[PDB]
Amino acid sequence: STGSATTTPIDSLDDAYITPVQIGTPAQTLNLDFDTGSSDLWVFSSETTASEVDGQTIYTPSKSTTAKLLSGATWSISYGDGSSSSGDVYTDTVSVGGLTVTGQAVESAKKVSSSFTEDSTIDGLLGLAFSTLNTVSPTQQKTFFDNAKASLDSPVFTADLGYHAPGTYNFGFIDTTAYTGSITYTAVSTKQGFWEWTSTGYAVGSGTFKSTSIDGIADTGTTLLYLPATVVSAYWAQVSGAKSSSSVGGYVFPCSATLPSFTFGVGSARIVIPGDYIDFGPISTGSSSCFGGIQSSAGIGINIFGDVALKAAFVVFNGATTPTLGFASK
Repeated sequence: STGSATTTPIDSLDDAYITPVQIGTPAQTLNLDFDTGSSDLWVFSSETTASEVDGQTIYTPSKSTTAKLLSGATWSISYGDGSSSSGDVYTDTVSVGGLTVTGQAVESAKKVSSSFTEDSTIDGLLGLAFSTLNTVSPTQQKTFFDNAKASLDSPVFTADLGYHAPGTYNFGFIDTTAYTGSITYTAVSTKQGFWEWTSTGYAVGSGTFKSTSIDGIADTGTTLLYLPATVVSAYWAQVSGAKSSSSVGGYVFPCSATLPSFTFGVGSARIVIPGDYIDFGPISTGSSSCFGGIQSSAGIGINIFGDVALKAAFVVFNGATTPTLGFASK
């Protein structure tokens, strides 16, 4: 089997991407944030504290003839941005782009933190990291991809995120029309539960490539590109007036600037992020200070190849017995 679904930016900055997902019988369609950096499929629901719902579409398990309470199971998750959610668990039928999994754990939120409530466009998350990170207790649950894998024509999914435009998540096949050149595959460590890999270096603008190993994670659920402070300083030094602002929380730059590109290495291959992809707009409405799309990971503990990086590539998440990642230009 295969599946193919369009993913759409939630706003004009590409802060996140939403993909329609059918849950239950009859189908209830929710727009979920596909997140290769976590492993829980959770949704706003009829169980979510009412004051914490503000415009999201909810899953109502009592209206699904295939929903079953997973007795005794609870979940609770905290994300790197400080947001969180928790609740109980149902199993139900879940379909993405024509690919159907029966018995998928659908984690129903009883509580969500303020950032989730405040974002009316995201009805929940669909985790695509390794199932070892799934938070369901006392019986850990499998991701949608893990449950689908055996049925897929090939045990892969691909992320093709757009810049200020829709893109595609495919399951079970590699669309050879969706990228240019060849796909370069690189090794993955699953030891932390992430799609963790090692970039071979970087360049800023038309500058020379610096060969250096950068371990990080391919994370569709993180907006920006978080890299070591040395790399980030070298990038922003090429932008007149750019500075790191403790009060804003990262590098800012004059909105009048034209940003240089940023290149990252995948083996001997190179992925070029155009400068425009690194502009996240005014820090507050009407400001002439703009927020940068490349930020230091120094306070995180891990480097994160988020959407800024991934949207410059066609990315293969290869879930073969030994997982690997593939990157192609597009």
